[PDB]
Amino acid sequence: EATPDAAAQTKLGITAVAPDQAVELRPNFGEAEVQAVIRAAYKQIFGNTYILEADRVVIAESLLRNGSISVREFVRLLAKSDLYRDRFFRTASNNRFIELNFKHFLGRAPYSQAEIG
Amino acid sequence: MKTVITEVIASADSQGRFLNNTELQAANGRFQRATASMEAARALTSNADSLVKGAVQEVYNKFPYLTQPGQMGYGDTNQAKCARDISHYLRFITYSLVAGGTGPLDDYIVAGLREVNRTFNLSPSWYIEALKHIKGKVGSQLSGQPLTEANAYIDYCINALS
Amino acid sequence: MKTVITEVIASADSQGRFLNNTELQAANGRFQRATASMEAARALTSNADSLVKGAVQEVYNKFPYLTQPGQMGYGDTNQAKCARDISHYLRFITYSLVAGGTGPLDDYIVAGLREVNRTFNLSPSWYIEALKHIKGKVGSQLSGQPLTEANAYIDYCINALS
Amino acid sequence: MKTVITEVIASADSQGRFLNNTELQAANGRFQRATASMEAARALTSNADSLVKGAVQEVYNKFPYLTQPGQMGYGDTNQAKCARDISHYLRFITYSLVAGGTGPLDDYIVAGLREVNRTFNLSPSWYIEALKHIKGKVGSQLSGQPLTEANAYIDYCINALS
Amino acid sequence: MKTVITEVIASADSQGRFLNNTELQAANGRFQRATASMEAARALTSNADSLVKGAVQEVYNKFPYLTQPGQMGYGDTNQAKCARDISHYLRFITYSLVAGGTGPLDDYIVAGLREVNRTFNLSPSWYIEALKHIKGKVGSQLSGQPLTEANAYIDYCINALS
Amino acid sequence: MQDAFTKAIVAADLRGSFLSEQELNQLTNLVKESNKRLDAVNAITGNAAEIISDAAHKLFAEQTDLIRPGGNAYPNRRMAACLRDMEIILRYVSYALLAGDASVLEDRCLNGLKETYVALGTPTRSVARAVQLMKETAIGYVNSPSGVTRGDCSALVNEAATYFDKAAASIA
Amino acid sequence: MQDAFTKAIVAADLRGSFLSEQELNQLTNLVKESNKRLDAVNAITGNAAEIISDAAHKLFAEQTDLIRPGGNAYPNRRMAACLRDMEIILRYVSYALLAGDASVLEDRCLNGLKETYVALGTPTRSVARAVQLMKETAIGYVNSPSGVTRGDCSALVNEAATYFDKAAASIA
Amino acid sequence: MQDAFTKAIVAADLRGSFLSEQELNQLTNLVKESNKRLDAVNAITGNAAEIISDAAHKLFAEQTDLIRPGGNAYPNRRMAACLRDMEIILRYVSYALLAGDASVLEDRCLNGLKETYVALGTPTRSVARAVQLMKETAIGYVNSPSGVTRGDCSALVNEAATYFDKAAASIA
Amino acid sequence: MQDAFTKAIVAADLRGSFLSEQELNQLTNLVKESNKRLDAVNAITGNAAEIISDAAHKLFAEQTDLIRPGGNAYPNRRMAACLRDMEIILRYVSYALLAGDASVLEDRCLNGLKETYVALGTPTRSVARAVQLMKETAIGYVNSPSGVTRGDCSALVNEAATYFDKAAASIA
Ligand SMILES: *[C@H](C)[C@H]1/C(=C/c2[nH]c(/C=C3N=C(/C=C4\NC(=O)C(CC)=C4C)C(C)=C\3CCC(=O)O)c(CCC(=O)O)c2C)NC(=O)[C@@H]1C
Ligand SMILES: *[C@H](C)[C@H]1/C(=C/c2[nH]c(/C=C3N=C(/C=C4\NC(=O)C(CC)=C4C)C(C)=C\3CCC(=O)O)c(CCC(=O)O)c2C)NC(=O)[C@@H]1C
Ligand SMILES: *[C@H](C)[C@H]1/C(=C/c2[nH]c(/C=C3N=C(/C=C4\NC(=O)C(CC)=C4C)C(C)=C\3CCC(=O)O)c(CCC(=O)O)c2C)NC(=O)[C@@H]1C
Ligand SMILES: *[C@H](C)[C@H]1/C(=C/c2[nH]c(/C=C3N=C(/C=C4\NC(=O)C(CC)=C4C)C(C)=C\3CCC(=O)O)c(CCC(=O)O)c2C)NC(=O)[C@@H]1C
Ligand SMILES: *[C@H](C)[C@H]1/C(=C/c2[nH]c(/C=C3N=C(/C=C4\NC(=O)C(CC)=C4C)C(C)=C\3CCC(=O)O)c(CCC(=O)O)c2C)NC(=O)[C@@H]1C
Ligand SMILES: *[C@H](C)[C@H]1/C(=C/c2[nH]c(/C=C3N=C(/C=C4\NC(=O)C(CC)=C4C)C(C)=C\3CCC(=O)O)c(CCC(=O)O)c2C)NC(=O)[C@@H]1C
Ligand SMILES: *[C@H](C)[C@H]1/C(=C/c2[nH]c(/C=C3N=C(/C=C4\NC(=O)C(CC)=C4C)C(C)=C\3CCC(=O)O)c(CCC(=O)O)c2C)NC(=O)[C@@H]1C
Ligand SMILES: *[C@H](C)[C@H]1/C(=C/c2[nH]c(/C=C3N=C(/C=C4\NC(=O)C(CC)=C4C)C(C)=C\3CCC(=O)O)c(CCC(=O)O)c2C)NC(=O)[C@@H]1C
Ligand SMILES: *[C@H](C)[C@H]1/C(=C/c2[nH]c(/C=C3N=C(/C=C4\NC(=O)C(CC)=C4C)C(C)=C\3CCC(=O)O)c(CCC(=O)O)c2C)NC(=O)[C@@H]1C
Ligand SMILES: *[C@H](C)[C@H]1/C(=C/c2[nH]c(/C=C3N=C(/C=C4\NC(=O)C(CC)=C4C)C(C)=C\3CCC(=O)O)c(CCC(=O)O)c2C)NC(=O)[C@@H]1C
Ligand SMILES: *[C@H](C)[C@H]1/C(=C/c2[nH]c(/C=C3N=C(/C=C4\NC(=O)C(CC)=C4C)C(C)=C\3CCC(=O)O)c(CCC(=O)O)c2C)NC(=O)[C@@H]1C
Repeated sequence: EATPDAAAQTKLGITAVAPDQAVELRPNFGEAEVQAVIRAAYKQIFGNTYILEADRVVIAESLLRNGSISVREFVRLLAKSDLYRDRFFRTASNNRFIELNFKHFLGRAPYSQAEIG
Repeated sequence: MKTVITEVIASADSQGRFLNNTELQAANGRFQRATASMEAARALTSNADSLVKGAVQEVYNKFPYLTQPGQMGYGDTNQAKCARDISHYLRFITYSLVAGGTGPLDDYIVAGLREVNRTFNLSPSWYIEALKHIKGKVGSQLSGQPLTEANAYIDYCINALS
Repeated sequence: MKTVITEVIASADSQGRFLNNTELQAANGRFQRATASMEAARALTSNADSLVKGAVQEVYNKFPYLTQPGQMGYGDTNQAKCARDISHYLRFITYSLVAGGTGPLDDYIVAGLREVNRTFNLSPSWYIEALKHIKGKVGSQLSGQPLTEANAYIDYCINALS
Repeated sequence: MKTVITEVIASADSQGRFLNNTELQAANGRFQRATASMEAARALTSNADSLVKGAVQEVYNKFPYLTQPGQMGYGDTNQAKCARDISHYLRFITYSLVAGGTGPLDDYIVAGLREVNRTFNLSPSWYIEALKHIKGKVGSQLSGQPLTEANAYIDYCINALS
Repeated sequence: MKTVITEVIASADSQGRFLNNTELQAANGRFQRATASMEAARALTSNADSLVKGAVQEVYNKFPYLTQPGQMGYGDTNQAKCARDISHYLRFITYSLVAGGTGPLDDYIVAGLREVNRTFNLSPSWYIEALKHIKGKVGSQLSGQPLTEANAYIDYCINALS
Repeated sequence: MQDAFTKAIVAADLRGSFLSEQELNQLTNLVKESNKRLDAVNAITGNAAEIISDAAHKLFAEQTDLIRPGGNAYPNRRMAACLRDMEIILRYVSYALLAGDASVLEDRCLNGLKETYVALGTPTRSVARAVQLMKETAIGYVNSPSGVTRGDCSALVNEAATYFDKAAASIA
Repeated sequence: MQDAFTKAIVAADLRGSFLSEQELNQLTNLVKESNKRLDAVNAITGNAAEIISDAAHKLFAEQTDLIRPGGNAYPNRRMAACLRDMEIILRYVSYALLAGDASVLEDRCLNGLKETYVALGTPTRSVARAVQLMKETAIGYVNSPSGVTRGDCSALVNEAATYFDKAAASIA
Repeated sequence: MQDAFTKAIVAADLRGSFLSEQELNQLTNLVKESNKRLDAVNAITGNAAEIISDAAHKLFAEQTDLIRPGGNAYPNRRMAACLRDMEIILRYVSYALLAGDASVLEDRCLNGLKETYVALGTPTRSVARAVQLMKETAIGYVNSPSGVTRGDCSALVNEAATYFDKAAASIA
Repeated sequence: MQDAFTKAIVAADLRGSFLSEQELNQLTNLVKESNKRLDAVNAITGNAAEIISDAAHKLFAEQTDLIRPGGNAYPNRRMAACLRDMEIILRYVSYALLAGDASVLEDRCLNGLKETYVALGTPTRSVARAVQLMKETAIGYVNSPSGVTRGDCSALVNEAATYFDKAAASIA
């Protein structure tokens, strides 16, 4: 009984995310390069939910251009957003919130009940 | 949905603390204002229709060419839609007055406004006139704080549209 | 520092949005309240001293052993401190009334309260009595909303201490 | 700026690996196409002006009311601008043909398009006509692959505008 | 799996945009090249066996001691494996020619190469010779671009092994 | 989130209509009570610490075993949690009371709560008990304050109850 | 990911064999069509905006309720999402068309989609309808271009169809 | 952050004293003006879009080079930023106006703005100009409303000015 | 990033003009060389491992102390870094070579490198040396291939050199 390599991935539809491409902001970044990190960050950090024009956070991503803040600081600004609160936390229970924060902030899920506590 | 009351709860909740005097003060504000707000809503709700007709109409005066054949303003379907739409704007405004926050407006009207409008080639301009015309009429039926409130919300949309 | 006014600004600032009707309603709430708040502060500020004496005193009645030699209540330095401390609590409370938020209290008194108290072996209990005794006196000089306000803040501390 | 060559470099660079056969194949593609692309650019560059006149004009035929007083199309300043703008579109297109990528278009024209247009109340529609009219003219001076290329880029904008 | 076609899709997909001219140019490159690539594969596929024999053999000439008893090259099982392995390398190479990318090589052969080799004490060196010997033979049956392609891929492995 | 007003809106929206005059009169009335409503909340928050403290004492006097080795409130670590939880529930309840709507309470707090407790091995029964103990104490304050203008708060008192009870039920 | 070439490889691999001469000739032929294939894609991408715009209009003329209060396309926010979705589906389809393989479409785009739609309450049937509406319009362009050398694209046209249909089916 | 009230407190704190009666009387009167103060803010926010739109037009009519190739407001991308910035500054100014204190504007926005602009090659002067253009338009509204109770707003108007000017200065 | 084409564009843009006919002819010519250009790159990438290996051996034969205790290439950990670095520089150089522009090399790779090396106590001189050693070996391949159509690559060869040299200089 034979399986193509990457059969395990294609079942479970983890094919896209299994090995996952990293996006890095680089020095003297171009205008298109930054746009791509933003695009990525909003997809991971936010949930794969839809960010409409109104939703976007102008001030945080302006600082990301001109290197005032790093991407780690960009992520922190995104995470403390009416928008992040409105989705995620305000409707969720603390168990569902903490489990969501693991994932968006770090790809893993929570390893144990202690971590939740 | 963003109203005064929901917000203070939210803020309290974030910090993880009981509602203290700070927040109640705020709440109190919302409640005392309500009397005026509520009044305004009763007034708009009643004259709705008349406001709508007047607006739609206006738009056409402002942009005659819309009514010509092969344009968007042309043929009843479109006119019907145009009416419907403005009704909505109004409806929501009333809601917001009563809810005591922009909440209702934000979630129904504003969020996604741009893209919708882009994809169907609705010109913000039009809506705006509608609103303005309205604002002008409302500026007769109301007065004092009731009026003030009505304006605020009406404008809020103008700004969102533009 | 957390007051009504500062918060709404903050919230508006985070979202990146103009202050709309929502927030102003809240602000209106504060400032409306202020009249009562201000009154309360004038009352506490004036009777300060007398309130303090009375409180310190009380504490000793409540916990006689403190005044015995080898204890904390004993020897003037300590008494002086005891006075000073309560003065502070009071001072801040007035501040908070005027500022229209717990802000002043939180940052001066509350933050770090526990650890300070632990390291110097100040028993929360004491402070509490002080406050309670105060509350009781204030419950004569004031009335109606002014009173209500005074209480709120006084309590806020009780809860933080306990 | 996004061209074929820059992209493969970027991708290679991200993974941290040397350019292998995969990428070169791609590059080769860009270079083979260039001959046609370059030809197209020579053709647009030469007829620029004439294309522009024709377009601007068209727009007015399509939207007569623009030329009426108190409108946007009215008074030379505006016409001048209108011309300028279209020139730009064209200019960039040529650039993109030569660069062998949308890059030039994206960064000059497209990024920020919406907001600019909103704030100054430029209707995308207009531009579009301009382009279409152009496309039609270009559809004579060019042929075969050169043509095909020209179209691609022209369209790319239409889609971005709409 | 990394081929030209998959990559451009991927890149397009990440940015969230349609395949525009940029990417198609690249694709075109892959397809034009294919004719040469395909030719090369037909040539290797046919002579497979003979190439394999020759290689295995070579390795032993290069490293006589392997064939001595108590070594790795010694006793048929091992020889069989040795053959098998090289076959694989070849097989994949053909694949990669046809797929028009290193992908097939990367995912089958390269990923995990080191650790496998470490744990079973396969010396990269060996493989390398195999390949080199091959490269030399291929350098007769092929010519011009077909050849060039063949090399590229063969090398790609040499570098990965070393 | 949601509250009394917003809720009514939403309903109205799906009908597609302006708010019914009848419906306004619910809200109009609701406003009038505000002052009462507020004081109620104020009373809870002011007494918070105590409310809990009290309820706890009573809880542990009843179910001695919780605090015995092998029980769920032992050792300290656990005890701490148990206190913390009580408080939270209270906090939310208060929130609801202000909003004039259960929602906030349901969504943040009650949703999933039972199951959590279950997975941990926390005895849901006892939790519920605690909630009630709290309820009674809390009402105590709401209903007997000092320096407040005398009048009837019953309406509010009952709504308070309900919130507590929703909690009790869903946990249990 | 996967595409026509890669796929054939993988098959060959499980047999454990070098590629059949017959099988090469599939790929050889596939190459020859490239040019056609490309133009097809180019046609979609060029007309994208419009394809959608169009389909939408028709979708909403048919299923009036979607745009009525209580429907799934109301209010604005929802409408916007629906438009975005249509675009995404299209985008993928195109990708597939280039690859010469459904896979990409199935995995990234269709995978999970039904369940999502269910959770949201979005009516899968209507979605499917939209997809078809798109299909027809799209083919329209693929099949009727200007300034392209005249010849037969049918083969491609049909494959295009199939992709659209896989979409329709898996959503539905 | 800070505002009029908080500020006075802080001062008092360092002296270590209760608030002076004199000082209260500042705040007492400040309260009285509230209503005016509020309306002022409301006026800006209500007209925001316009204020900017207007200012921009005038800015570009004057400094035509900004919008020519090689200028700082070209191309679109840049233009967009320039608009965005203007707006922000406005937003903060309003905030201050409500607070009754410059602080918020200076700390959040002005501190370091100049240097940024410099590093980018944005001409600080022009920025400042824009800010003034805005100022005038804004005052225009603050000072000429309809359906507000007629009275004297000067006091507020001037304070508004100052805020705008602090901005202009620190940028410039 | 940037490259030869994009660069010329950008220049043209600031003038505000279509591309000069003269300027086109640079690019036109550049295209003609492509095939040569490509092979050059291909040669480096194909031999990468070796290029380095080689250079290293020679580097260490010359500067024995680097590999002695107290030197900068000792112990293993450091040695590893040193190898890695060499490679990187190479990688970039190649990139540049394809682009037809130094930029990529300067901006990602060379910028700041000197100072780093300094802070660590890495002897910049030696680094530079390594880079040259690499250069010569690399050219070796570029310039002496087999199965390539014979012709003149000098033009490319020199440009290659320059890249290596920019590296050497900025490090040194
Ligand atoms: C439009 C033809 C129909 C429609 C669609 C619809 N979708 C949503 C909401 C979502 N749709 C998706 C789907 C996707 N995410 C992806 O990445 C992909 C492609 C890989 C898809 C297709 C998602 C995730 C959402 C949630 C968005 C979010 O997170 O905010 C809605 C809106 C529902 C809502 O209330 O948000 C709609 C309307 N529904 C119709 O009625 C049309 C027939
Ligand atoms: C009136 C000033 C002009 C006009 C309007 C008009 N609108 C549409 C179509 C739509 N308008 C809206 C508006 C809303 N729908 C919502 O759900 C909300 C939020 C509650 C709003 C504000 C929407 C979304 C649509 C698209 C879907 C639909 O079919 O309604 C049209 C038709 C456009 C078309 O392409 O068919 C028109 C014409 N008509 C006039 O006479 C004025 C010019
Ligand atoms: C009064 C009930 C009892 C008492 C008090 C007492 N306090 C101290 C020492 C300190 N008291 C405080 C408290 C504060 N300092 C602050 O900055 C604030 C916030 C504005 C408060 C509330 C602090 C910090 C100290 C530590 C040292 C200091 O004096 O600043 C003492 C001295 C105890 C010691 O040995 O350090 C005493 C005794 N005095 C009495 O008699 C009562 C029992
Ligand atoms: C022509 C179709 C219509 C028209 C045009 C018109 N445009 C403007 C103003 C601007 N147009 C642009 C466009 C660009 N500037 C750029 O930098 C780029 C990208 C490089 C583009 C495409 C911009 C940015 C402006 C604003 C700046 C400026 O106006 O100088 C106007 C002026 C409108 C106003 O000032 O409010 C006009 C009128 N007018 C016509 O005749 C047609 C209807
Ligand atoms: C040939 C040059 C030498 C030789 C080789 C040899 N190989 C093994 C065992 C393995 N070789 C590989 C290599 C691959 N297997 C794969 O799946 C792939 C990817 C497609 C490769 C490249 C593997 C994985 C093994 C280990 C698993 C296995 O049991 O085969 C051996 C046997 C090693 C042992 O210790 O049993 C040998 C000897 N034999 C010779 O004569 C040359 C010296
Ligand atoms: C006290 C009346 C009872 C009690 C409580 C108890 N709880 C835990 C642990 C947790 N309880 C919760 C509570 C919540 N999660 C939420 O999201 C909310 C609403 C926002 C609440 C109220 C959670 C998250 C935990 C798990 C994390 C943790 O372990 O701290 C314990 C500890 C369980 C353990 O075995 O450690 C306890 C003891 N148990 C009793 O004995 C009382 C009847
Ligand atoms: C009900 C549980 C108990 C009670 C309450 C009660 N309160 C009032 C009237 C007022 N109470 C307040 C309190 C506030 N208003 C606010 O804005 C705030 C937060 C900033 C508070 C804390 C106020 C201002 C009023 C109005 C003025 C006044 O004191 O009369 C009443 C009277 C009824 C009414 O206001 O309609 C009552 C009944 N008193 C009881 O009898 C219950 C035990
Ligand atoms: C099919 C839907 C319609 C059609 C297509 C068609 N195309 C060609 C030929 C070519 N089309 C291209 C297009 C490209 N090649 C590329 O490299 C790129 C990306 C940069 C594109 C867009 C090319 C280069 C050719 C070759 C020259 C030519 O234009 O003919 C044909 C001819 C047949 C062939 O095998 O090439 C056809 C039929 N024509 C139709 O009638 C269909 C509706
Ligand atoms: C418009 C009146 C003038 C102008 C503006 C302009 N600014 C930038 C770039 C930036 N502006 C800022 C500033 C802010 N971002 C913030 O978060 C805040 C509040 C703290 C401000 C005020 C920043 C962060 C940037 C850099 C990154 C970005 O683009 O967001 C530009 C663009 C410059 C560029 O190189 O892209 C411009 C055009 N310049 C003019 O021409 C006008 C006179
Ligand atoms: C000043 C810039 C111009 C002006 C203002 C003005 N306003 C009033 C009185 C009031 N204005 C308000 C407005 C609000 N109060 C709030 O709570 C809110 C937010 C929800 C607002 C926006 C109110 C309620 C009053 C009180 C009386 C009233 O019905 O307006 C005055 C009169 C003086 C006063 O302080 O009462 C004035 C002068 N009108 C002008 O003449 C200036 C051009
Ligand atoms: C230069 C350092 C050496 C040299 C180069 C040289 N190459 C050619 C011609 C070609 N080389 C290639 C190479 C590629 N084209 C591709 O698409 C790819 C990537 C997949 C490669 C690797 C090709 C296709 C050609 C054209 C056809 C051919 O048979 O070569 C030449 C000939 C001149 C020309 O530009 O056509 C030359 C001179 N020759 C040397 O002697 C140098 C040492």
